Amino acid sequence: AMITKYLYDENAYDYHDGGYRPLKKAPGEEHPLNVPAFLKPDRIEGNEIYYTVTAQAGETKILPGKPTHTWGYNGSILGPAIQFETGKTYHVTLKNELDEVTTFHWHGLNIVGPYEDGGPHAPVYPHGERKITFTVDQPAANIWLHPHPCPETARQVWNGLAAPVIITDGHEQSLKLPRRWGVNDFPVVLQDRSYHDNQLDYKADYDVDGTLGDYALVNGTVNPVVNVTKPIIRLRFLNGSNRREWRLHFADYHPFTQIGSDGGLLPEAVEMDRIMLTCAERADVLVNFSDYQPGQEVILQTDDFNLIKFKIGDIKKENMLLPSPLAEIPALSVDENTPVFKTVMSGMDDQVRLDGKLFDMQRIDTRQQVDQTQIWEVSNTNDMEGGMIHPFHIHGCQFQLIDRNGHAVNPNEHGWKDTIGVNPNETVRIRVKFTKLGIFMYHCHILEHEDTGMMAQIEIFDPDHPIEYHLM
Ligand SMILES: [Cu+2]
Ligand SMILES: [Cu+2]
Ligand SMILES: [Cu+2]
Ligand SMILES: [Cu+2]
Repeated sequence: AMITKYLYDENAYDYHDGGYRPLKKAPGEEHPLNVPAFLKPDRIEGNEIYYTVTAQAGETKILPGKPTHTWGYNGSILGPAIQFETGKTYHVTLKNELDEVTTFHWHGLNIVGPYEDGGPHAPVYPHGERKITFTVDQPAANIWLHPHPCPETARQVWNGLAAPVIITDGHEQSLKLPRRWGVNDFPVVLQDRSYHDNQLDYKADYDVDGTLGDYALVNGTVNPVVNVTKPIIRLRFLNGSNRREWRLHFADYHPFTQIGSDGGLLPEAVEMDRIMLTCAERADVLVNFSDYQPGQEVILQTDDFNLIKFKIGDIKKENMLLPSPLAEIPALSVDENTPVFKTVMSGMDDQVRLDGKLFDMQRIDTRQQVDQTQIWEVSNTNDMEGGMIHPFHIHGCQFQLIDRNGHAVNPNEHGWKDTIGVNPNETVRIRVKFTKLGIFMYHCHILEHEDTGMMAQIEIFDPDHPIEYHLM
């Protein structure tokens, strides 16, 4: 059965809000979609790989006329693609070339916190640096890098800091997926921005309930085009927006196949003709353009807005056959004695709260034991009328969903997730086993809600290896 509906509650979508800004056509001729080159290692020594990542200011040609003053990693905007391999050890030098404190958060990476995790306790000062070391121990996945300085996160992402990060492993490699980067394999970082004389002005456009931008910005480009040379194409979608939801479908509702979620390959491929992504959610999809003619143009839309133009070249038709099962996901074993943690998202605008509280850097809100599976019950108490879908995210883990309001979970939610849209009046039940010690954040990933303080801290502890944390 092909999925032919968006898998969140229509009553709560972003376009119902009184302050909603619809997308409008960005000026300029259409450009090829920007595909960032992979970051080259500084040094490769067996299982040890060395990287340098620098947050820096630059100028990006986005709109006709004056370039836009932007922030990027190793460049003017966004960042390079960063490859991690499961089992390998990474030595990363994190450099801040900006005039303000920043932070380097690997969203979706299983890593120790709060320092290596790169949350608000891991500042990198202007013209200073921080070194981290970590071994990757999680399956192949589409994750990302972005700043996490409390409470400047929304503005720093707005200014352009985000990088697509790809974990690869032997199993994913064995599938022989489309993997020519920028030919038949594309990162699709979806963002939205407003410009004033071609310049960013976050303060001018700021909205407490989540800042929307007038123009669709895909991988830091406006009016993007993909030239389809090979008919089977991989699109790694990331909702990199401050608040906006993306309701993705081709203008003719051409079907596509989701093969992956936040934390990796799904157990089974899922066919669909549309998909909705809340903030920080990823969807790895395959599209077969074989049934189009070598002159046609196929437009990917969000709602009724033209987002990416696919121009069909001299393609040779090809069958797309995936294995069943697609990947094995080890079930987290749960019983009646599994501890249950209840966390409640409430309010909107300036009145957002997590369990009735605003974030405090020195306050640990919950304590859970390492390597012991936990049930979380995640609630959104917003009214179904006037309410809001809050994308709930946990650091330092991937989790599995049990149920949505005691009913079956969405057909693309049977794998690893680190971010879930919680509908108004919904309780989502999830199970998670934290494998890394440290302090980790959990919060709404609407970045203005996060910055207001819709965020809390969890200590993952070992009762036979205790740690004293010194939080400022
Ligand atoms: Cu994030
Ligand atoms: Cu995160
Ligand atoms: Cu929120
Ligand atoms: Cu976070």
